Amino acid sequence: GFLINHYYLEKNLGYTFKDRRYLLQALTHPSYPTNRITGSYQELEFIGNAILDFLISAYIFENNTKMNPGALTDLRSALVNNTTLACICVRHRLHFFILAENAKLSEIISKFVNFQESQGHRVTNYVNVDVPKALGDVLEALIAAVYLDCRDLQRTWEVIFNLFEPELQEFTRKVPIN
Amino acid sequence: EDVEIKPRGYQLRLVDHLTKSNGIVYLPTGSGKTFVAILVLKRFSQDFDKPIESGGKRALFMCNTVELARQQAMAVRRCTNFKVGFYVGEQGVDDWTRGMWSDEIKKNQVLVGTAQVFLDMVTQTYVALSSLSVVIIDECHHGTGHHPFREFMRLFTIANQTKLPRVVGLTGVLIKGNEITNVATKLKELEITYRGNIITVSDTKEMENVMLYATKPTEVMVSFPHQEQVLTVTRLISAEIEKFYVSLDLMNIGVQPIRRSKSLQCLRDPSKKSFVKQLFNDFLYQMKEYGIYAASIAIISLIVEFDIKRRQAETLSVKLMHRTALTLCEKIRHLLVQKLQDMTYDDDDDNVNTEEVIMNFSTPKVQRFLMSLKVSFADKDPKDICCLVFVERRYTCKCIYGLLLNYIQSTPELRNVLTPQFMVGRNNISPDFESVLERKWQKSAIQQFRDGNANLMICSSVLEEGIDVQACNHVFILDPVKTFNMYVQSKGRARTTEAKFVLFTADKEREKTIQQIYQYRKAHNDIAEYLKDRVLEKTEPELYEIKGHFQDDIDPFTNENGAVLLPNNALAILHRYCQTIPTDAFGFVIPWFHVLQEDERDRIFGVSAKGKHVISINMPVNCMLRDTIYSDPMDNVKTAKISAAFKACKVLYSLGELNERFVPKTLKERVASIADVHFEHWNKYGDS
Amino acid sequence: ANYDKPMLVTKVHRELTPLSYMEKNQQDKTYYEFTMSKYGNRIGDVVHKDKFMIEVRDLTEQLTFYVHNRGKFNAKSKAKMKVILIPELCFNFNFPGD
Amino acid sequence: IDRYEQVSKDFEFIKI
Amino acid sequence: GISLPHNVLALWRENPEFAKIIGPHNLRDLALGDEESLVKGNCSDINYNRFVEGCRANGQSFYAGADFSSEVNFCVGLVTIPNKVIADTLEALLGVIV
RNA sequence: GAGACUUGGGCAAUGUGACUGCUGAUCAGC
RNA sequence: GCUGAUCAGCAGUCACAUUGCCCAAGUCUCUU
Repeated sequence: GFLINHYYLEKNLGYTFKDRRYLLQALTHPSYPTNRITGSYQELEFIGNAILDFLISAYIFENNTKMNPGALTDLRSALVNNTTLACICVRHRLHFFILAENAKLSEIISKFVNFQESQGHRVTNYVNVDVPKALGDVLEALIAAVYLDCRDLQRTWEVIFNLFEPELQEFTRKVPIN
Repeated sequence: EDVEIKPRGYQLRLVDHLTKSNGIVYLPTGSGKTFVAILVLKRFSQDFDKPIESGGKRALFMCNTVELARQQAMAVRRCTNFKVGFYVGEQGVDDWTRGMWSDEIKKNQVLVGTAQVFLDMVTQTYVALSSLSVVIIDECHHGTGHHPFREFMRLFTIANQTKLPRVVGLTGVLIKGNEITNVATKLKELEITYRGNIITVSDTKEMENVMLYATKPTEVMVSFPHQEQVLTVTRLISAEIEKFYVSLDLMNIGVQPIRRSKSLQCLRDPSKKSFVKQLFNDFLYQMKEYGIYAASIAIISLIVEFDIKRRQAETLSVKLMHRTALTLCEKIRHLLVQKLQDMTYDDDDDNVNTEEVIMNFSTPKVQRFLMSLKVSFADKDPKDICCLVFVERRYTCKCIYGLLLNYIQSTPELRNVLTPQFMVGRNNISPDFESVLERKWQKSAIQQFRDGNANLMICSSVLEEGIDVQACNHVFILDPVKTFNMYVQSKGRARTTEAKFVLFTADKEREKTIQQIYQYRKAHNDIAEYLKDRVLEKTEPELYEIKGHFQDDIDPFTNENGAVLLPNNALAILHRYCQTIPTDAFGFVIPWFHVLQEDERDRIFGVSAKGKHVISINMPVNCMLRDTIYSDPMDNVKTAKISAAFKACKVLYSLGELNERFVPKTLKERVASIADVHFEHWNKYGDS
Repeated sequence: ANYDKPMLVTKVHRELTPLSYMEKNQQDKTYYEFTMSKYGNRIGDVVHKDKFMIEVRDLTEQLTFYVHNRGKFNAKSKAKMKVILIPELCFNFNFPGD
Repeated sequence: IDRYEQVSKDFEFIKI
Repeated sequence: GISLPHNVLALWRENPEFAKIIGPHNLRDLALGDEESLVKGNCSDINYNRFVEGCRANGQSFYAGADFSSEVNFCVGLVTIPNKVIADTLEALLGVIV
């Protein structure tokens, strides 16, 4: 009942769930009142942040052996940035399924997605518009829910790589330095 | 021939009676009522210096409002050799640890602050009632129902009975509302709420000595003709406001929090729409009551308020809402200004034209008020007059202040004598008519009145109580008097010799208000004679009636540590905890209170809750509580709400979210509970 | 009137009388009907309608005369407002004006 | 109506 | 020919410690009637006691430590003059003599 | 911004105290 | 037919004790 357009979300994310309560917990913002069977996504995004960070670091450590550690850590910090996660979440149309009931949050989300459509979902220079942290948080929680459903870090890495491939390929050519 | 004031005979008698048996002193407002408090404080100062761990004691001066607490702290500081602390919510007292309170009492001998601060301080075991030598409660008539004064007094029924402090109650009026019939019952109830009987002066020498600071102002009535007919521009404005309300009901701002009535029976509009509706209805009231010119000032006040709201608004739709409201206000202002200007054919002299339009464009109430003002202060010295004007509504203060500014800069005789000023209660209205983003004027209205810069005070029930103001020659009660305490206490503002107390009453309402004032005078006479004639040897209520006074409500909860969870603080503790769980700006949601229907109540509680109210509470998603706490079957909705909050707080304490002092656990405590498990190796290196 | 300030009468116009046309800008308006239309609800009526009338001039409200009152007074316009009053409608002190 | 009815100036402070 | 009441003047001038607490608000309490002002010459006993207690209570109210001299000096004849004014008037006397 | 407290006015719905309109029953008098 | 007494039903009015909504004023605390 709560999950509308379930197939669209699963296809865009690239994973087909076996237990859907993980997905529900992943999409549930704390301001949503009508979900009384699962908690908010904070618990999931806590785990997902660390999982995604480790997998990104492992990939860049294994493949990007040419760049010195000062550049390796810059690439790592850019790939796990909240703005990058927000841009990826918008680009894959995961913001449609966020369960929230705040007005200001929705206004910021709509303004940000409108600005991103101007750039064609390309990561601009670290973006004059407020970026909602909830988008990055729900993406991290989605990764965590994908892991917990399958209990396989290899499948989780497949999902993460499919999501991040443009940004992984681009940021391995130039290192965002500020 | 001396500067220092000596205590009088009646003050010494009051102190002698108080030091042996606690009680309430009922004296007219003035320097007599505070000097006796200072003397009582000085009497119980034997154990001030010795620290608490060595058997020391402290004193407590507990006030009703924050500004009164500041004034009393300053008075005790400047009149005694002790050192006093000021403890109110503005200090951020909520996040004070145990040590920051221990050293705080260690420094200051006398503690002055609002009732809630000390209630929270005692209920969290930061001090014990055995640690205080004396407690002083000023304006003790406020202690009824669930006011924090009565809640604090409730803590006396639980603690050790042989270590109780002295309670001293200061008041200038004993009754609060209109329950003026059967004075004896109310007085006995008040004497049971505290732990003593009322004392007041009764010797003729004592009364004459009291009258050297109290004064009985002469009180007069100024009748004016009331009329009902209204102008056509008023009809146009009302039609415009009706059309705007119809449009506003479909404004379609973002999703808003659900607002319901006090007892949750009926739904309500979102507060953002309620604010607009409230302002416009208030404007219509001012237009109906005081005339077209008063509406002209009121519409500027509304322009300012909606501009401030529009700038402070965060959503685009709310900004559009305020833009539409501002546009309607501007149309109304243009209509009123056109109506005012369509008279100027009378003459060219603008200075008298302003007075002419003001007197022609105002109801007889405003005209009679202005004429009484003019004949009262025709050509006097601005230093020779000091007057107050009491009006009911908040925006009436600003409206009358603007009208008086324009009128004063219109009359040759009042131009250099009257300096109007205004102040209102909490949720202060903007004191400007220009909506500028910032102004360099800083001095407050009450400070200006005190310093002599202003002599015409337009206040709304704010200066009736608490705030120290100098003696006032005239006190104009422009609006009808409503309550016994307001009459008695505003009558006490005209404390100067031969002071004038003026009442403005409509012709159709003269008999009603005369009968009401006669009733108030009779009630005062009954209070005086009941205090005089009653003789009692025990002079303190006994234990059985004291226990019977507090036993109606839900019994409190105490743990092994001594902390008390008062059922009337349950809602506050619940919402305060819910304000700490979110970890985002947009993650804040309060508990959802839901009243159970008949079928659901019968399904859950069975027939044991037939004819009684029950309240179910749903906590937010982040909290550990997800069990829908159910209140006990109570008589009415308010008690059921209190019961549900009480049960939720008890469950939170059992789950460890309340840190054995019934306040939400902070992060430092959470990591301190783990330091010895995960960071044990730190101790060999002298770090924690 | 709302102007309760005292003032000095300069001369009495024996040839003048109520119901006379206002000399400037109000020839269609007489002293009597203008008085009734302006404060008639306050005075009710005027007695001795055929008797004389008075012309008054105002006094300054100042009390310090050491400094020059320099300004563009437009003295002709200042003297333009000539005031003609009904005697019984104005309270009379016995105190000399000079 | 178009005008609020004017009041007289002969009001006094009746004692209550 | 007009002055403050005689007894309050005696108290004011003949008590230097007590002369620094009388203010305009304490002067408002001296609302003398016709008889006191015209024949008797000074305030009555009740008025005097009320006034003096009001002045004494200034030591504990928010008026404690205030300087009322700037608004009550003219009652007792005192005035404050800058040192520069004294110097220039000495030199001006020299100048007129020269 | 939320939550809570005391007080007053207006209105409506329950009880209870008194009276009135009207009708019936029982009873006295005519 | 006429009046009183008792009693029941209903409607209207008056007061009080509850309850509920709307509005007004004042107060406190939490939090940015």
